Amino acid sequence: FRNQYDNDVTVWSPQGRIHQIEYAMEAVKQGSATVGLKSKTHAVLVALKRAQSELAAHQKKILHVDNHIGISIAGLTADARLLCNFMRQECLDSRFVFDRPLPVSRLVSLIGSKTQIPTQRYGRRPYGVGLLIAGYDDMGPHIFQTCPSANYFDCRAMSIGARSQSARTYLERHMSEFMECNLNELVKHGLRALRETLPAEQDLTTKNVSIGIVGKDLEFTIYDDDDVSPFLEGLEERP
Amino acid sequence: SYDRAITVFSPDGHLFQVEYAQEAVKKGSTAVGVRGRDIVVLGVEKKSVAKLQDERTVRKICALDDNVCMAFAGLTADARIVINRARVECQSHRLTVEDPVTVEYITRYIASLKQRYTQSNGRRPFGISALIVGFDFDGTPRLYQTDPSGTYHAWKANAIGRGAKSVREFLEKNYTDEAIETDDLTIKLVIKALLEVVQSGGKNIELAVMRRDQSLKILNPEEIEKYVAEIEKEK
Amino acid sequence: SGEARKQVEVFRQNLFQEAEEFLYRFLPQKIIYLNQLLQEDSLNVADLTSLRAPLDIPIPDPPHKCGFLPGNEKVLSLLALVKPEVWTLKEKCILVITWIQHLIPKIEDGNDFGVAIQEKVLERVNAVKTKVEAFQTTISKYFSERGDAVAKASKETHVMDYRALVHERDEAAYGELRAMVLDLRAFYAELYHIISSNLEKIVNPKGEEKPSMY
Amino acid sequence: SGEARKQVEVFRQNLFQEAEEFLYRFLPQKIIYLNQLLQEDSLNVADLTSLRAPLDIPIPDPPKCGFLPGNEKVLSLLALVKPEVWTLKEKCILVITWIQHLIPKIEDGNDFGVAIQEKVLERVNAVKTKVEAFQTTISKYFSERGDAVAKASKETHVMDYRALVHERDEAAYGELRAMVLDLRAFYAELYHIISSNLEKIVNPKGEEKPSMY
Amino acid sequence: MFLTRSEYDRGVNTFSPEGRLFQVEYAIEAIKLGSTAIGIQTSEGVCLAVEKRITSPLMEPSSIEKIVEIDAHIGCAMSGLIADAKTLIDKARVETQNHWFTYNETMTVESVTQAVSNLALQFGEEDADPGAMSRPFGVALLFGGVDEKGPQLFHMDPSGTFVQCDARAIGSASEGAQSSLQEVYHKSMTLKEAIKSSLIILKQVMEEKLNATNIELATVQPGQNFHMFTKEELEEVIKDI
Amino acid sequence: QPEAQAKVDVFREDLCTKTENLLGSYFPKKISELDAFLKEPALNEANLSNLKAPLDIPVPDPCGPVNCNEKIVVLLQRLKPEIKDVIEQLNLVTTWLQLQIPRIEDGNNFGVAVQEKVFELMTSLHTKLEGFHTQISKYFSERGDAVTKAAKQPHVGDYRQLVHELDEAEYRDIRLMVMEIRNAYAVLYDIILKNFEKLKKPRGETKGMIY
Amino acid sequence: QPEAQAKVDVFREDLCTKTENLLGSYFPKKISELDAFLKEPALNEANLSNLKAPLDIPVPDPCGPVNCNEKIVVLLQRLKPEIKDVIEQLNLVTTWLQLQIPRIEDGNNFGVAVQEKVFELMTSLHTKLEGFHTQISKYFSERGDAVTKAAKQPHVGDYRQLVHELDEAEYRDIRLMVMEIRNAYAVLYDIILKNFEKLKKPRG
Amino acid sequence: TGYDLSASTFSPDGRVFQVEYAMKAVENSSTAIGIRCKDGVVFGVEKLVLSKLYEEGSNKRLFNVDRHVGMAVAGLLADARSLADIAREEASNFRSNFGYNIPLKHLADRVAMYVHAYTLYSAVRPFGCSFMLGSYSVNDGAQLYMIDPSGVSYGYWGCAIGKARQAAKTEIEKLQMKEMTCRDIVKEVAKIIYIVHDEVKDKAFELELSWVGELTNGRHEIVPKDIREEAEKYAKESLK
Amino acid sequence: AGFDRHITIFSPEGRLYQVEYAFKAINQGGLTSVAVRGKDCAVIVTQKKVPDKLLDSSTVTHLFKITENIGCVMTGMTADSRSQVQRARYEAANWKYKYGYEIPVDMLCKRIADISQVYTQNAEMRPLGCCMILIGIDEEQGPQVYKCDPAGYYCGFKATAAGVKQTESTSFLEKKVKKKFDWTFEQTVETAITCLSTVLSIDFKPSEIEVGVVTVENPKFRILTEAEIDAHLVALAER
Repeated sequence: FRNQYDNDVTVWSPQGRIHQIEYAMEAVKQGSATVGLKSKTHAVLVALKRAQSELAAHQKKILHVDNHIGISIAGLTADARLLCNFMRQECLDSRFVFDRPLPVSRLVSLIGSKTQIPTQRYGRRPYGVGLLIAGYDDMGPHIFQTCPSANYFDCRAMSIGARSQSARTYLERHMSEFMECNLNELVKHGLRALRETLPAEQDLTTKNVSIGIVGKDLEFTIYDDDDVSPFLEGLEERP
Repeated sequence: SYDRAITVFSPDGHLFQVEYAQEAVKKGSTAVGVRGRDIVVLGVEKKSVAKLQDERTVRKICALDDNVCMAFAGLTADARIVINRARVECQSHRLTVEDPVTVEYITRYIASLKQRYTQSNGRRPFGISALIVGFDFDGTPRLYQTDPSGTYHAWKANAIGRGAKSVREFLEKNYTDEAIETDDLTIKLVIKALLEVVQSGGKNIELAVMRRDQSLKILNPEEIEKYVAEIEKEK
Repeated sequence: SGEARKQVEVFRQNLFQEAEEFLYRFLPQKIIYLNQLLQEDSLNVADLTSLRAPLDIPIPDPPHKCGFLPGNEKVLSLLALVKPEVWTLKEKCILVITWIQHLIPKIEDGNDFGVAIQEKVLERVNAVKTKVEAFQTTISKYFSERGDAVAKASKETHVMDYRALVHERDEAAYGELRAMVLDLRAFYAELYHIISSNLEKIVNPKGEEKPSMY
Repeated sequence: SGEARKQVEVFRQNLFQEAEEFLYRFLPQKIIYLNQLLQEDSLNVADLTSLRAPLDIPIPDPPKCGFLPGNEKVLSLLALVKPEVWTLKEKCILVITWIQHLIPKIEDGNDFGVAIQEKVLERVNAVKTKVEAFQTTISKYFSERGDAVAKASKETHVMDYRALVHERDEAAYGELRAMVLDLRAFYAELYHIISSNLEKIVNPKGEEKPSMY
Repeated sequence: MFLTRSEYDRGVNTFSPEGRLFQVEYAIEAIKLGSTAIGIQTSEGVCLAVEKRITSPLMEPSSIEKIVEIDAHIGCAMSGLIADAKTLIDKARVETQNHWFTYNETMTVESVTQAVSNLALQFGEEDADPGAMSRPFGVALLFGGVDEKGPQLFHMDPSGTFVQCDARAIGSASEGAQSSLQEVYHKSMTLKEAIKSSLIILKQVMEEKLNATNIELATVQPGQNFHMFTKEELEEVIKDI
Repeated sequence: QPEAQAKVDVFREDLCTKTENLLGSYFPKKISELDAFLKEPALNEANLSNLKAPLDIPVPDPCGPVNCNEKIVVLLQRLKPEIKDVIEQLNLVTTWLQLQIPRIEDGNNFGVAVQEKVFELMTSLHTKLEGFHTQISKYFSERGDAVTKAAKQPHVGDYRQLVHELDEAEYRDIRLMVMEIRNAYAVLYDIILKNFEKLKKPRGETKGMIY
Repeated sequence: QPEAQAKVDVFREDLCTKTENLLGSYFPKKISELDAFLKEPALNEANLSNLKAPLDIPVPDPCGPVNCNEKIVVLLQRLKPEIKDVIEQLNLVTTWLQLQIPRIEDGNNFGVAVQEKVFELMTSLHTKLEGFHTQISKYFSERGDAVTKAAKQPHVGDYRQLVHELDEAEYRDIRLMVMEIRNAYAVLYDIILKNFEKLKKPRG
Repeated sequence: TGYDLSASTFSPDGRVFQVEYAMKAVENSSTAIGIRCKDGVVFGVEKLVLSKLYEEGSNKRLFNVDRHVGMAVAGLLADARSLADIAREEASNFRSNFGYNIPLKHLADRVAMYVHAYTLYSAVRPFGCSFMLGSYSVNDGAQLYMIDPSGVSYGYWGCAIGKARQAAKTEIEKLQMKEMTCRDIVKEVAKIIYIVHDEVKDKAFELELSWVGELTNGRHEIVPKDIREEAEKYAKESLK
Repeated sequence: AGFDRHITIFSPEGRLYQVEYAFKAINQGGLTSVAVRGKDCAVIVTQKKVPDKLLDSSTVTHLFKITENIGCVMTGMTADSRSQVQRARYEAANWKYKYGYEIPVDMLCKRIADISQVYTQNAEMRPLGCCMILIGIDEEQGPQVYKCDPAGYYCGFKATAAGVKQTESTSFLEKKVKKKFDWTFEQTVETAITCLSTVLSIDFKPSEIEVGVVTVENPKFRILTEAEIDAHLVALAER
């Protein structure tokens, strides 16, 4: 049967696996894909937004935590809104207390600690949002992904979301080129990688793509529907 | 499956425990309210004397405050808690805003208390539906009804409790501006309607009227006898 | 292949149109026709003695193969009216089962309530199928049983219980046919009611995709 | 007496070795050989008319039968199938004994492996019943054909009885073909379940009490 | 072949194999139990319309209140459980007022939706506060108002997600009404056309024949504040249909 | 052994290819073939009395070869291959799903469950078709026994009727089997196609490492 | 009653003593014997055609005693004693375990549960071995019926084949039973030995 | 059987299965080894590279719990990072109140008690991480301590955690570590890490090595890349 | 059933099965501990099994010092044992602080035992599965040996044992007390070692046994050094 061992985060399975945490991890797959890549001078997040209906506007997939840090959500939007608020307050706190932009890595550690507590204690469900966090700090451009499981990873590039393996595949092959890339080239590489996730009939449009760029001189900026047009125009056609 | 906890929502989005509490109200004694132009009349059936039981203790119709009166159908004990809590609020509003509570404010307060009970597991919804009758500062008569769910609606006339469906049909047909024209006529309409559902005659109906500034008056059994007689004679 | 989906989709669409039509036309018409067959005096015979059919076997008395002993004609004409009906119902019931089976949705962890409505309706359609199939078996059983009794009664002319058995077997079929025409009529009726009452859930089990929470 | 455990343990090690050889040798070889019998022209005859075999019973005409032989084509094919049916049955039994010998001491927890073994046992049991039945059908075919022929000869007039003998033969041919795919599929399904889950099947529980207690 | 086991549906705070959090999904289904409400946002203003669903003639029509004013600039049409709506309309009314007190300005429609949404998100037991409903809220609100960016209509769902919608229908006939809305909506339509179009769609979806009593209609054109068409005004528009 | 690895690999490749052919090509075509077959008049006979075949058995106050009902034997010839084919295809689909079941693990049971559930319906179709096969065998034996009984006892009229009834019943049943065979074919496609992603890849893509 | 207490105690002492003998000494010995028997050539005959034995029924263009297949009967003579021995030994273990089952109490049930699980398996072997016994009985009746049918109806060639087939099947079945009997004895040692502490002392 | 569902429950035979189930979690993780030699303690972790995309020198499984002590973890990483935080907090407190660097034996005990608490209550699951702590202080000496999910803490001359724990222990056993010096051990740890790694099952690994000892002046520190590179070469050559 | 599975529920025959299950856990450890009280000395001996050569022998001990003059041997789950020792050490100090004199051994067992009853009566926690035997010298009553079990029973014994062979060990000790000869320090230690050895059939070497003694002449609990253990062991073999 094995229906048992899956009811709560507090029950270890006979083989060492906490099933609810794994089930939570599945939530990220349900969400629309997002791709994050880094260059020696800039970090970029690109997202494929989805719309309930033609009349409805596309959802926000990229959110600004701070001038130096921004996140893209894949998964339940609610968990993301809650985590983002925690992150924003933690960043605001550092500026008031130490007058320094919070090191991006430190923030991810804090998101991990908050995220882990639901996993070990009966009660709150594990957060089911998967987050890609991008920021430029003194150490440099940084791209980190956070699983619904609290584990976090530092990545040269990553795509989280539905059909994200295809994007990871493109990113791995063209990865070396990214480090020395110019900003236009880096966003262009990313837009192509998310294109792979899209169904063959669908095409990247100004409406479904959101680009967020943070860099030594650029505060995190989410280029949106009409401002993605410069980055999108240079792109070619589906392979 | 989806009926054991108030918090759980059924596939199809029905919260079953709240609906079940509404079933409890149906098991309770009938109550009818008619909003006459100058009088609001609230009438409730009395189950039985039991011979050895004093009737003063059992009172379905109660006055929340000078201008607001309430009748209830449902678990009797819950009503006593809600009635008491409403009375504290009526007096507390008078303390806070110096002004007598409007009928609707009391209805909203009573409703919120009930909703609060439905919202969290660990508390059972109060199994009472109430008819709150009152006259506002403008002096317009107002009749409102509340349900275990916490929905409040204003009804020109309504019946809650067992047989409510039958009386409400009777009221829909019988109620007219002409019927509410005379204060006696209004009392007659409620008595006639309760008669439809009451197994016995006038012996089993307790009725009360609140006039524009007068306090709630529970009609004496004799006064009820006179009214039933006029109705029976006219029949 | 999209083309393979298309070929099944063509069949699925045809079944839907037939099911809708069968529900709004054949099922109501059949209820009326069957009620008439029941109303007819032929299936309403007051005395079973009239159904008794001649068994021309000579009895043994103190001082050859019997002449042809025909089947109870009255029962046979009734059987001839019933046999088409048993098959129309079986086929129409089968059309409905396929319609529901096709409509069942992709298996999912939850929101499987619509599937449940489909399952309970299928359980009724299955129960009806077994009962109706049995009716067809009974017709053959009667012929074999009546035949065996006729054979035994001629072979041992002395035993009269065998003669009674033939009369009883005929009596039972008349009684059974009356019940069977009643059941087919009832079955069309129950099927129409379960499907009509629960049509929405059966047609669209899981409903509109949940607005994005993702 | 430890002597008894040794005898069983020697039996277990023999069974373990036999199973490993069967999985990596007898099982793969049989899968290829059976597919060849399946793709052999004999089991793929397009027109069943070829299978029809002579029935020497005189038709009744207006004014005892000679020896009636079995359909040789079916008999030759059956003669090939009977060894194959038995070899699968024998091998299935050896595998079942090995899983059974490897089930561990019953305990309240750490029973995931025991459950894997039970899932595998469920499949082996399903296969055993199906394969045993194949053996039964072979015998039934001869008996049913034999009675049918007897009935046809005893009552020459009935012609459906003659059709029945022919129909029984056609079915056996269709069944033999289905049986060979089934045996091949069975060897294959067994190889896949045992191979995929061998680690857990061999060592279901392992040691989970360390310094905790 | 039916696998209807479920068993992960009951109890929020449980993720189904496939990570679907079914209780929240079921709550979204509840809004279908509610009366249909349709909102069209046009440059001239945002119009909101709802079906009252009056059970008995004796019930006073005014009391049913499926369109309410959060503040002069923003109004809300709600479909779903009436009671949980009352709490959400209240958080909104306090938050608009709190913004006036703290910042002496009028909240944009989007911020007000974010504010009510934040309350809705709390159903997950996100906070340790005792006074938070465990169940996801069962109401969907369409919030329409004239702000700095001009007429805007945002739709909120029991999940707590909110999005701007040029036209949306929430309720029993939302599927189908939305389809019709898609065909009729053109960005250029004036509010007068939208009011007529929305009422045409409602007449089709509603079981009862449209009458001034059965419908509630409101508009928030940029110069004017939230306005609820009175029976006389409603009679004029329905007559045009 | 390498020969072993290759031998298993060939079987695995062929099975996966054959299933794609059955689902992509054979199943759509079969539905069409059956659909034309059912539309054809041979299995659309309004009056079963027409199906009746003359019995020459003499009526009492010497029996010639009593032929079978040609109309039914003709229909059987068309139906019998179909019953066997659907059985073969059901064996193929069961092995295909079985070879796609992952190594047992505590988690990711959904999908392994969908696979097992799909197997159950398919095994059930297999049982229903073997049940149909049994019915076909019974027709020849029962009609034959009936004819024999009628011949042995010319006096019993009912036995003569039984022969006609068994024949009339078979045509009706045989038409139903064809309709059912089409249904089984279509449902198999719907069950697999609708739930294909889980059936083909039950565990799902690798998703990070908690450990 | 004191004499009765001696009578019951003596049965209890004997049951416990006999069981240790079966597991400690008889079961190892039987597994060796069954191993020796399977190795022997009579039950390892590659060509089942050799097993086929002549039927003298005259072919149709008066039948003498048609003897039974000596090879099968010879094998049955070796197999049938073994089948019976295990059925008896299984009773000894089934009774022994039941005596070890303790007074029913609300808890500490695991142990009673282990005893029940082992009991179910031993009972399951009993059903299989009884099934083997039924099969042995059927062969004699079925083979006789087939020879009789063939002799009664010489015209039918299939009946002659059926007799040959029944014999072939029996040899295979008997061979399998020897293998199953060995396995059934061996599994019994594994279940009882592995769970012996709980079976002997379920409560703890 | 409902005995295994919670840690509050005890099985009829006396075993708390949920703790044992948690111990199985560590076996899922990759092997990590710590060897204590006379000069100091060297820890090594084979960190599987799941994807080329992940940055090197990240996803670290070796954490510094205080200036003088280092922690190597195996098991669910999330719990480990959280346990590391508990340890760091405990170390800070010992310095804040008692005014000196925490003795490692005490640190292990305090963290173990925290880990054990989870074992008793039913609200919280046992932690799924097994970790090793090591420190060198001139007064205390070199100390390696390993904590199981149960909360059992013991001092190990050499220790291994993770999927290949049994295999690694056999290799570690033939080392005569007490006599050996810290620099030599780093090569040896690598040899063992390479031997245990299964190339077929695990595509590739990056060895992360850390050490504390007289050479590091009692500060746990990541081994300098020159030393690590030399060791990785020694290991491949030995693997032959 | 279901009568077991929660400590709070009582069986239909009032047996609180979960507490009984805990006593089983002490045995699961596989180690036995014997304590014997002499005229002037109290000794606790326990079997020390080191599973791996790598483990440092010094770290593994079941003998702990609750206070300078009270010593305890805890048998059962190792982790639970350490937890109880800390509570005992805290309780022992808290007595000195509040009452100004060293806790009497009986009172330490009583406090520790009473804590165990709370676990036995409250639903969330599990009875700790360990048994603690305390040895101390009280000036008024001479040497004292007390055992507290997971139930909360706190009896004091002239001699006692805990672990897998407790029943056998008790029988051996019972025979020796019945033939009372009184016990000198040497005899008290010798009796303990002979008992553990005979029940286990081990024929112990100095490394396998840990022996702790409290004497009136030197009241402080001391864990004997391997050499000291060897001396007693050698004498036992010699005679």
